[PDB]
Amino acid sequence: RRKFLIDDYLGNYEKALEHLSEIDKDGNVSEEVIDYVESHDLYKHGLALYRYDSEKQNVIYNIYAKHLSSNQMYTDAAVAYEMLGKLKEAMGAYQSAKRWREAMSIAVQKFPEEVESVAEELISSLTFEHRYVDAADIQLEYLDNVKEAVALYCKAYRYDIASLVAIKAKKDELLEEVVDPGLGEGFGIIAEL
Amino acid sequence: LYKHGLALYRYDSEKQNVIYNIYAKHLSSNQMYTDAAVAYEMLGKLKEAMGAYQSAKRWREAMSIAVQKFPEEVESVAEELISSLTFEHRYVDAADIQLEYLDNVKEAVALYCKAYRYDIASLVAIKAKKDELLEEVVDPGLGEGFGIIAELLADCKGQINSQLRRLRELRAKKEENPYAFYGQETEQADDVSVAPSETSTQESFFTRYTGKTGGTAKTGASRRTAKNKRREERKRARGKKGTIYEEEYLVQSVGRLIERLNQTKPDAVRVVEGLCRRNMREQAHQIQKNFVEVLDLLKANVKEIYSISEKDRERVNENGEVYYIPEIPVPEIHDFPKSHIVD
Repeated sequence: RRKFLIDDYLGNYEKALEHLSEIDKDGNVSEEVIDYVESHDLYKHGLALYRYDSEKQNVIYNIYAKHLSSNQMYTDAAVAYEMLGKLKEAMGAYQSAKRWREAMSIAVQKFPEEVESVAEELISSLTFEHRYVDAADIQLEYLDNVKEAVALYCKAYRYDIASLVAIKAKKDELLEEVVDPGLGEGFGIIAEL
Repeated sequence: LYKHGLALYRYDSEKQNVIYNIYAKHLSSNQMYTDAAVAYEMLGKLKEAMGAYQSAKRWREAMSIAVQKFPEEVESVAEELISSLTFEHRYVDAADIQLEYLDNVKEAVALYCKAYRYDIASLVAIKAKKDELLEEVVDPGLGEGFGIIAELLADCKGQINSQLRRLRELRAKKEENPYAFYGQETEQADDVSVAPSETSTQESFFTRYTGKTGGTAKTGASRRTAKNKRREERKRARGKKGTIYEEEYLVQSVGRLIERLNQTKPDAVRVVEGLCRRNMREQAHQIQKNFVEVLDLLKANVKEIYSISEKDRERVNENGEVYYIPEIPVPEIHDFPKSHIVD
């Protein structure tokens, strides 16, 4: 305790934490340590110190994931929840990271009830992201709409795989429906630019 | 003749069909296959279109017209194209065909192992609706890809360690002799094995040699009896490094290094995240740590890694002038977007 206080007064936060952790030999982590690291944002030393205790290391994983999800960045939160599970939070981090495939795999392997709602959220993201390639992919494979998938194919300037998808639904009308109109629009926009 | 048939017969939609057919035949006879593939289809015959697509790398449209015309051999054509894709190193297309056209997805997972994309690998695995398929086909695949990338990064780590030395000797079989007035000595793809100047690279082929320097061996001052640039002072008491090495050899070695590092960086981070997701944080840490170590080793050395394009002619000086041509003709490294969880 004296060593922790000494390292606090000089501001030596890392020393304070690496000497406070050792006060208790129990497998149950303390709450002073988590309060300190939350107040000072030094979880890096938490995971640089507890490479031994898996359970307490996972506690630090949890708090770090919360911190990263809060402040800026998201795939960190998801890959950290990967150990803790944190199912809904993991899904949220993945879909806020625009990582459709991993989140939807977790959904179909865990939640057979919200499989398409997350697909709706991902298609909204990709339409806002203007990433019509994965938008078309999740539309055809998960939303199961060949017409909309080909529409996104034309949006992303893709026609060859659009022809693939039109063939896949045994629908050659799609060319006269979207593909030929899409190519006409492409000609228009290239002329405009 | 087609030149007399593309001027006066230029706008005869029916005659121009045969004109384009013969032009496509001639262009195929000109060892070209892409424009020939696009030119083989005004008439409306699509078997020739598939035949040209075989050599035109337009797989998808070939399989499409095949299944529209002869859907019985489509699996055979898919296998025939997977053969090339395995040869031509485009494993992702073969994996997509295997998982979509063909029945099995595990072989597509294996081809995913050849491209380092574990997100889609697990996606197409859980497409079979079983989480044990992870440990069945992608977790072993992830371990294998981990081993492959780890060994490749070990090779690159050895490369950066060796190039930091004057003799380039930090591996098992790399060594160069002092005062050898020629010899590029880059007989390996990644400079893993190099023989002395009197044995290595005496052939006329110098892979990844010219595309790293803005100069050549054409000495305008007639020095070295027009030998390869920067071979004058190959002593081991130089005291410093950079443009005093075999400058072309040094920059081509480091250009291969930076190319490997940059190309692996997306794959490297992909594998790092894949290993992190599989509760084996320790190897993700190890891979990222080795990656950051080699990056840090390269960070302080490009400041001296330098070669001069067309001003070196038996130069007595070690580094030549201070800095004449910029750091763009010589190789340069990029930053690394590390994760935050393996630390």
